[PDB]
Amino acid sequence: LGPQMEALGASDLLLSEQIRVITEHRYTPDRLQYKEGMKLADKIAAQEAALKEELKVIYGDNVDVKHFQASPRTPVQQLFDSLKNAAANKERAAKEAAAAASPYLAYAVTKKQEVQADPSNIPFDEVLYPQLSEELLELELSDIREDEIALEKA
Amino acid sequence: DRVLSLPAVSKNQVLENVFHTAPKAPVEHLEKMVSANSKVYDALNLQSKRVLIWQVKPALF
Amino acid sequence: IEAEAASILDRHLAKPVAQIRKEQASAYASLLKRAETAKGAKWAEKYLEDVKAVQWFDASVAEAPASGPKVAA
Amino acid sequence: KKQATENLMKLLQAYKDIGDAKSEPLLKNHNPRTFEDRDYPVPDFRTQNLKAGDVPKFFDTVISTRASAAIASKDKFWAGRKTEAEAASAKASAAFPRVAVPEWKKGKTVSIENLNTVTDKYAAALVPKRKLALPVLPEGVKKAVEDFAASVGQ
Amino acid sequence: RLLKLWAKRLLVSPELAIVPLNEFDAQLASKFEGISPKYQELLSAVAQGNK
Repeated sequence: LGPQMEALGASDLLLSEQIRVITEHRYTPDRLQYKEGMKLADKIAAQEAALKEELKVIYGDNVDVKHFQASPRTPVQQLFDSLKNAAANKERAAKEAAAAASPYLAYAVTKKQEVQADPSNIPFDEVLYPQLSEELLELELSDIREDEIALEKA
Repeated sequence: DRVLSLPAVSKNQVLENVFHTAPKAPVEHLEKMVSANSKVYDALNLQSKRVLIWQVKPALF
Repeated sequence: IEAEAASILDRHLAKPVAQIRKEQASAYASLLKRAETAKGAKWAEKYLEDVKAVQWFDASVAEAPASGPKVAA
Repeated sequence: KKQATENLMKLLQAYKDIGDAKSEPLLKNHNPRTFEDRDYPVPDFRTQNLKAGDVPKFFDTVISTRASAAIASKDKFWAGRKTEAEAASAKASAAFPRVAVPEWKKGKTVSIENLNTVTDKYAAALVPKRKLALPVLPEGVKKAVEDFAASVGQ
Repeated sequence: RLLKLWAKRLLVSPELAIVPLNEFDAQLASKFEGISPKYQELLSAVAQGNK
């Protein structure tokens, strides 16, 4: 089994770099599912750059994106991460509104920050679209159910 | 031939058909219209430092 | 002149704004350099002296935009 | 272009009405797994005269023919969904709100109390139309609790 | 369940660990006599045990 001795989410590598060593192990490079598996590792590495990008504002540059890919932040941890930069965000907007080029732009950096510092304005896709996040779950659960039917047949 | 009982459409081909277009950000409309209305403020306000009112309707001294 | 300016504008409004700023900075800088190539000519001496008087107009308005340019009175 | 954008917004409304009339899931028709035929007669490799290295290339072309026939069946859904919405965007309403731009009259000037209420309309769309009421503890309550905790010596 | 699947297959038939999982489908053919003999004679001798 080799790389398949540990689950898809339960390694120490990032998920996109774990898909690459499962696919290099299950298939040879001439296969269709090797090509479709290394392409999936690009969609997941695209989601890991987009998760590093929207978490480096809080946790620094050594963000440890593996911890937040495996177990994302709860809505109450998304709250308490906005509140721990809200003093440095309201003071940063006040130093741009002082040095904005015109009093139109100075109101626009304190109206955008007045909306972006409120943690009730963080868009939760599960709150906005409840039927979508229950179908984005059943995309990932039906991919596991197809692996479980293949082992009940075996 | 157990692989022929698996769904032939890949996990990749789901993710490229479900997330086909990069979605439009909510703040992308703000920061594009604000930067374009900052030029409406500049040229057309009467309190801006670069107004067009003195080079369009000149003066009478 | 109304029909020339309306066709000049509608051609210019069909450009993206990044093209406009460098088409105009290329035309402004090429026309400055033609007045700086000409040394000693009276017209080029007066051309660059009016560029310094436009920049006075833009700077005198920036000091008091509800007043306009400041004239000696 | 203004009429093309009103046609596209009326089409995108007609897609949303005839999808919400059928009460269908959001990700169902964009998922090409849902157009895949799992009851297909599934060709036996033992009746196709394969040599030693030829069986994985047989498996790839049975899979890629069945993935292409599910994608091309998804395209035949959406090409038929389009004409169902192109024939209802024709008999439509077209009462859309206009883009908030600052009011500029003919020889007049733009006031900053109108450039700012336009920027209020941009930042009032940054709030999500359904949100979590994530509570920030104010200083008026988080000190009155710390007062009560410091009076009992904690 | 995948770890339990291969647990039974390698408790009964531990020689299956000598043909790798990616190079398995490249062995088959339509007839059993057409199966590639790369691992056939090695699997028969690993199956006979450690002596």
